Amino acid sequence: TADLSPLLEANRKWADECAAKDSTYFSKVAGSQAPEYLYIGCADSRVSPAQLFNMAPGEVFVQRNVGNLVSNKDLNCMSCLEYTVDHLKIKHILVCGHYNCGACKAGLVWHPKTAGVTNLWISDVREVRDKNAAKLHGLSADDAWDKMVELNVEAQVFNVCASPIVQAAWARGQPLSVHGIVYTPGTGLVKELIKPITGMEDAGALLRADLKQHCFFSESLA
Amino acid sequence: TADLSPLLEANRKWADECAAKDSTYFSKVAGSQAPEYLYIGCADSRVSPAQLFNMAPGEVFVQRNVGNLVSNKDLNCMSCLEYTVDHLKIKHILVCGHYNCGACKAGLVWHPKTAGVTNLWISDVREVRDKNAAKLHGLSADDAWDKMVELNVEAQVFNVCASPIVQAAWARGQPLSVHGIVYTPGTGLVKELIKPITGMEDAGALLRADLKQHCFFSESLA
Amino acid sequence: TADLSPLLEANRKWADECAAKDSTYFSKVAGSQAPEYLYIGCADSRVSPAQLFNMAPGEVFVQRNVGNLVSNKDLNCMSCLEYTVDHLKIKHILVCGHYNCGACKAGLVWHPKTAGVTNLWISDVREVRDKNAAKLHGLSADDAWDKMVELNVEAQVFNVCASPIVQAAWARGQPLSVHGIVYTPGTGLVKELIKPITGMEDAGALLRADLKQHCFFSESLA
Amino acid sequence: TADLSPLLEANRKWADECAAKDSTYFSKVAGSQAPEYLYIGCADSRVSPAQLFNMAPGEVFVQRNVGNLVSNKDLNCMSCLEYTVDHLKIKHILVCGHYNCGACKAGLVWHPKTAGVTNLWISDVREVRDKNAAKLHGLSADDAWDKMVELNVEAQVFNVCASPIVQAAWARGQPLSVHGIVYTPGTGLVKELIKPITGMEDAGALLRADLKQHCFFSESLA
Ligand SMILES: [Zn+2]
Ligand SMILES: [Zn+2]
Ligand SMILES: [Zn+2]
Ligand SMILES: [Zn+2]
Repeated sequence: TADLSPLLEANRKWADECAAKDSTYFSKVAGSQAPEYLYIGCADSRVSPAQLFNMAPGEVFVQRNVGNLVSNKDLNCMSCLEYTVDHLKIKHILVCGHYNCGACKAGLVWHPKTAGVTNLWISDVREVRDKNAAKLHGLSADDAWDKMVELNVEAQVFNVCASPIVQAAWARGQPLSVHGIVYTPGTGLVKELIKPITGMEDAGALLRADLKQHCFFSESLA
Repeated sequence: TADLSPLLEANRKWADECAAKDSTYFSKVAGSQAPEYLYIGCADSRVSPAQLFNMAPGEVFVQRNVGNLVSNKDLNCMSCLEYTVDHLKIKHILVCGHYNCGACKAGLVWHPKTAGVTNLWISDVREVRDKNAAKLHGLSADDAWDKMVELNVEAQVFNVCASPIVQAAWARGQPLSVHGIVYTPGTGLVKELIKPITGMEDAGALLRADLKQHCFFSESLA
Repeated sequence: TADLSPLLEANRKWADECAAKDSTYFSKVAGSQAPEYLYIGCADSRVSPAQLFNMAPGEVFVQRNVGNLVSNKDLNCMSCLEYTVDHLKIKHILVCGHYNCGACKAGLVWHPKTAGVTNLWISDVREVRDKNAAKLHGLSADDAWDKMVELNVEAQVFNVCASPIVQAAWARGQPLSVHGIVYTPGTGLVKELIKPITGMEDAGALLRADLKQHCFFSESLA
Repeated sequence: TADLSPLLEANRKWADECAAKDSTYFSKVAGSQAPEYLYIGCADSRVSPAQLFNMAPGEVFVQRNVGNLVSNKDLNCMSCLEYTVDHLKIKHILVCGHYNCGACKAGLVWHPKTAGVTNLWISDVREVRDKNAAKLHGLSADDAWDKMVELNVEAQVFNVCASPIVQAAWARGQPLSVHGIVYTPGTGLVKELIKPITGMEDAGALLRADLKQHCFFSESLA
């Protein structure tokens, strides 16, 4: 009843088909990786980056968590960021939200009293919600959900950009761009939400919060 | 400069092909998910559970982090576990490690003084390594790398079974199986390193460390 | 070289004096505790709640961290909160900040690129600062340092009231008050910066940010 | 009923008494701190470092948490460590456990299934327990409790020593010692458990786990 056979057989079939189509498909990545992309996205079973962009092994390094959240104080996510930017030298960071995201719904409707770890974890979503409350007032449930997904994509794009890892990379002239994308599970389609950010100049143009003010706040003091 | 167009063309072409084959491929998961697997594996760019098991949207809920580590005190991993076991009622947890894993190499060689967050992050791999000194000392750096991989997988499976989430699911008679599997980037195949675990008895048989003593420790006192 | 003898002499001399004064000073708390206060304040070496409130062993349960920060996703602070509210049934939570706090200075001036863990840790202070730009921009670096302190205290009080722990205690009618106080290392005095908060109504009156909307956000939708 | 008056009045009385005894007691630390000690200890209301060593403001920088736990992946504790060692340049680190510690009891007797954050948090204690299970088998409840306190003091002393912050400090010849102490709440007395550790040489002599093996594991590979 709890038996892995269908899955190993499926992996078997999959590996032959790929090895037939091309002889070096697997062996060329046997002993290193040089991906050009880090993807950060939701753990949601409908959203598989390698599958949805049709990539081959070695192309995209992946963080997936509930809500596609990025925070300087989550060492799980930050270590995906530091290792890829500093050691593997990836060139592009994809931050991907999706519609129908359960975390973003929970972020709207759950009472903070709710027990367990998921409720602790989605605190970041409540913080995006509260900052943008005027954009969400008097929308319909389904409408506010959709807006919450998009607002969350933008906040997280901001946190990637404001992260020590990225700020440092840019400061030593390493090329690195950050992309805000969103996925529709019901159609299989990706849409670009935020045009490429390649440094501070771009972020000043594309982000609604002010990255420059965030990085250089003390210049405003007398 | 850093345009996403080729990724977007590839996604559109992919989404098209899939829906032409099966017209409800996407639409049937437009408004919910009911995966049966939670998968915990490595952020590594050569290891996509969706594509190596050939699964479709809505089948596997995925956590990916550096070194496929499971810890009670990582809210990021733990909320994936809580949400999939308590809300989505998944049935199987695949804990997957892989040969040539950079995190298991670093855990063998880096000096704890090393700066940055990946070094903090991989302390769990040092702890598994230290407990297992006698199985690793004196192997070639290469044989020990492969041994570290396997030991880590086994340690993480124990962490899954010992977690508050899996423990509470079991105690209330919710069916839930845990699996240790390892993947070879050079061949695209998955071996089952540890046979299915469905509760406390299976665990006594299948794991080197003692889960019953861990959970009911006060019984070995007086 | 680095002998502890003078600390040990001082401890023995102290313990002696106290028990000579009151012979059950220690022995009455030998086997349990029943403090009425949880105190959350700064790791700073000039701020000891026990001695500035002149309290004896068994009266105040203490969390101290860099910048007196309270977050749902810090298991270290949260377990102090959970254990004291749910197991010891404390009655009052003192959230205490202090002038000349290094963490609130760093949060004003450091560039997010700065290396190391204190910089990650103090992201919460940047977030309070960014929300409050209009109260800080253009003050002298010194007036703004003092303003940051107060704003942080107020933010942390809100975090305490908004936490799952305090929310659940309140909803089950457990009496629990939250207090904002700030301390002046130069004078040894404590001012009460925010008046007692004992539940949702007091909070509506006493805090700038909106706790009711935060907790019952889905009501402002349709 | 929820009223801070007794406490402010008490702080008032305390501040005058100290200002009378010495005119510069407070004012000498108004605008900086130069403590020689970081103390890491339990949040338990019976254990107040400034009070128990009879210290004046500015003498001891303090982390307090449930169980006096030190972990590379807790940024609360690590940021107390990094800021004090790197910025303030403290000379001595005190790691203090105490008997009758509730965390260490919970670490022995709780089942992992237990809900809430404290149970997540004390996972470190279960990990010390399991590693030392042979030392705890067939002792009486009260006996195993006492032993668990002492074992935990030694593990945490080890984690301070093995931490990136300390390893790095020692590696650039910064003087820094680490001390394992324990406190008896029922007597007010401290006892030195582990003699001063000032570098690797000392740790090889005083610690039961092998710090050198932990730091230089790869030297053992062929
Ligand atoms: Zn989602
Ligand atoms: Zn890996
Ligand atoms: Zn401070
Ligand atoms: Zn304790």
